Amino acid sequence: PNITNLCPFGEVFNATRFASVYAWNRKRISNCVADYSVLYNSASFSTFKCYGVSPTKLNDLCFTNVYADSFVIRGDEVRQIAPGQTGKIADYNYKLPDDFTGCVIAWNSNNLDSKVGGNYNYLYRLFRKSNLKPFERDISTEIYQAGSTPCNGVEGFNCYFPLQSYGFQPTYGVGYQPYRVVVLSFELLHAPATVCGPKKS
Amino acid sequence: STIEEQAKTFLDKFNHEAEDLFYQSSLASWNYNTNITEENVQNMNNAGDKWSAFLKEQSTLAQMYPLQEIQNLTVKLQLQALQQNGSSVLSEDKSKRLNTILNTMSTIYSTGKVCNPDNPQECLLLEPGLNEIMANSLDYNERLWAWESWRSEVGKQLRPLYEEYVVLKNEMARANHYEDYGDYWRGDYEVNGVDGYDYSRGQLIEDVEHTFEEIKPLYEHLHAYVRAKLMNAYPSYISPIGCLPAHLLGDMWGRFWTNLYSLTVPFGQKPNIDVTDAMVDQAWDAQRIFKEAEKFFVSVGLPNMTQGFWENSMLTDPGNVQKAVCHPTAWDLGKGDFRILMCTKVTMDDFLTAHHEMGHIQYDMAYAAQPFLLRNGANEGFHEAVGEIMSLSAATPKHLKSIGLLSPDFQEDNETEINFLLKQALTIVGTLPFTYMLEKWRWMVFKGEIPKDQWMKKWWEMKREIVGVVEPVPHDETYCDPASLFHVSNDYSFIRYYTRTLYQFQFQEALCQAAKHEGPLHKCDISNSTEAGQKLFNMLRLGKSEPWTLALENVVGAKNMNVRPLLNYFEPLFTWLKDQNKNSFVGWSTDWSPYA
Ligand SMILES: *[C@@H]1O[C@H](CO)[C@@H](O)[C@H](O)[C@H]1NC(C)=O
Ligand SMILES: *[C@@H]1O[C@H](CO)[C@@H](O)[C@H](O)[C@H]1NC(C)=O
Ligand SMILES: *[C@@H]1O[C@H](CO)[C@@H](O)[C@H](O)[C@H]1NC(C)=O
Ligand SMILES: *[C@@H]1O[C@H](CO)[C@@H](O)[C@H](O)[C@H]1NC(C)=O
Ligand SMILES: *[C@@H]1O[C@H](CO)[C@@H](O)[C@H](O)[C@H]1NC(C)=O
Repeated sequence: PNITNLCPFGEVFNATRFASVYAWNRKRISNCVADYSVLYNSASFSTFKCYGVSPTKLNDLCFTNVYADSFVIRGDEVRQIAPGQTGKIADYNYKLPDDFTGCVIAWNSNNLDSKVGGNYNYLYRLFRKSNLKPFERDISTEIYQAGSTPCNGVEGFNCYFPLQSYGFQPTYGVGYQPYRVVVLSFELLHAPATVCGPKKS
Repeated sequence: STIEEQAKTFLDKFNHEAEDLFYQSSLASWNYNTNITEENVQNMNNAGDKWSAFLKEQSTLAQMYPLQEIQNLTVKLQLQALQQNGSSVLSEDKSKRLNTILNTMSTIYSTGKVCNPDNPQECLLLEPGLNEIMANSLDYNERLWAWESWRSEVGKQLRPLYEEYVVLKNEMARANHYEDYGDYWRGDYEVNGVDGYDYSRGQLIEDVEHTFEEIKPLYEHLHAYVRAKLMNAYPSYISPIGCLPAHLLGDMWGRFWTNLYSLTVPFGQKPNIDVTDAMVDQAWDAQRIFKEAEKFFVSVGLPNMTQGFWENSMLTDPGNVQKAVCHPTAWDLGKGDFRILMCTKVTMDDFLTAHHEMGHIQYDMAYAAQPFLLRNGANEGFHEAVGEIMSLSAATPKHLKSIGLLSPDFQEDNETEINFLLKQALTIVGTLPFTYMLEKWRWMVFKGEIPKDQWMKKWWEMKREIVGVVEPVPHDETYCDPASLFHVSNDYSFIRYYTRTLYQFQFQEALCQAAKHEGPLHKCDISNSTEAGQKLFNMLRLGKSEPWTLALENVVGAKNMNVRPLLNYFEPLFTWLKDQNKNSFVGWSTDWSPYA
């Protein structure tokens, strides 16, 4: 048949403003056809790792649920967004499971997200009592109690605000420039699968 | 639960906020320096005041974490720089007076003019002025006039100011549990808490003397040869036995003897290395200069420059109205932003300066993975020595013939090496007695061994004893002659230049033994050898995370500063000078024989 009603990957990838990594957006994708080969053929993506598939298996295998998680990080912790890594974003902001079956897509966004006075709107969580579970989200702004003394909500010598701002100025070096990262999760449940690759007529 | 986890969280918070505010301050300073505008001055003042207030607040919070419960040495190294009270230990009145004193030192030193007494019609500043007449003119009387005029004016301006400065700095150091402010300057070389590698700050004044007592015969032969050669331009003014008059040394303070090379060249008929006419005939550019420097760096195995460096550096005079400070400065703004501010001409000296500043940039990029407190040289001499390695390597005929700049059939015989080593001596071993004397005088002044009424007598006595220079006319305590230099008037430590000049030859000998160069050290090029680059990068990458003794031992195998590579570098020049001074009076006694 003809191919129409594709998945809105252009809604996710080409968005005007992405979310920060402490409050990453998660979008459920279902009941549509997705062209991953179009994403691979685009040379603009500086980082494209897939951890349980190849783009050929992306085209040839149908899936039930596709979750697109989007956030902005720096270039240095792009390698942190991976299964089994240990690091500040991976511990306190966005944890991937060890048996992850999906793709991690990252590209530089210095020409959109950076501004000359500093884009302080992109936050990240610096301190947390415990590490996150895989795909956990925590938008709480609880004051981190690093010592035995109670915080009672106020700032102190051992009570710190857990969120810190990225600078994101255009004169930053590579590794400090903002990188928009989209993470796709593929999994199979006990449900009728509906998302699958395009068909050559 | 414990102290160390709280200290580590506090250090992480300080690292992130300090990187942000330090990037703001460094960007404001860059925008001031490449673009002289009063709005940029106000912006740079506001950024510096914000960073200073932030550093004072985090220094206040750092005292709550005691050091003696911390077992991790990196946490101790990051926290000791925060726990220093600095000038904040004084009262507000005394701190404000000290800051005002430092500012008026800066404004008095910056605003000196060279107008003739009874002829005030026209004159310039120091930089278009005193440098030209002191460097290029061969006349005795006008050099004496410029020397006496500048030193008398800045002495009468700066004499009581320096006395209040030394009193206030001694009070600030004694309040900060140091013995004196000279002892506070020696705190940069202090290493504690590492057994075997401990280096007391009182051992530095032993090691400097122990190295200088083996410098001294070479400097005596160099001084004897210079004094013998200077008779040709000044026949009656100087004596064959006594010391040199001060205003004949080709520099306003005698710090660098580089300008005396044209008067004291051994073989003027030999074609010396110039590579400037050949550079301009090949039609080079500043971009070509820095690209050839970057090609030299990747031959050793160092990583190349970022694209932001090429798009953000100012390598050429920007235009008509956009005035800038033309001094060569390498800039590490942090967060991967590295850039060079140095105006260029088609010159061999600008090529070597580009190598120097790119070496400083590579040293800054090397410790980028370190936390913010450890993003510094292991001591104050390392960061200046790493550029001098590149300056020594790029000046060799082997590197110039490799890049196609020098003629391929240029013959490197004996005379063309001796006259180059003499220029390197006038650059390097000439600054050693002046540097050691000046820092010894400052250490004795800050210690309190010299009263007010004996400053100039002891200074000129140690100049005659160590440097072998007599004053042209007698001077008294109404002047303050050493304070005429930039570094002493602007509260800079000056012992960095001695340690730079020994660490550069220790590093050069280590890398040339790593690069398997079988020839002499002065002809050695450390280019094209990855095995030298890895040894270099292993100490470049440490930053302040390791003691400077351990980082030194990583490359040269010795955990103390050593002087033998400097001696064996100048070994053919030393043998030629020993065979030259067969009949001249080698060395000197302290004397007033040329001028009483
Ligand atoms: C995003 O924008 C580019 C350029 O306009 C376009 O070619 C592309 O199809 C858009 N969508 C995706 C998913 O890349
Ligand atoms: C340099 O300063 C002048 C002073 O107003 C300003 O107009 C100019 O834009 C500045 N240059 C740059 C590159 O910003
Ligand atoms: C000091 O702390 C850092 C950061 O936690 C750690 O990597 C390092 O191993 C510690 N050093 C020692 C000697 O425990
Ligand atoms: C630096 O060197 C690498 C490897 O040689 C190269 O891929 C890169 O393009 C170079 N970058 C610049 C700015 O020369
Ligand atoms: C360094 O290696 C390059 C690559 O072969 C060569 O062109 C150059 O002449 C070498 N330099 C020296 C000094 O041998």
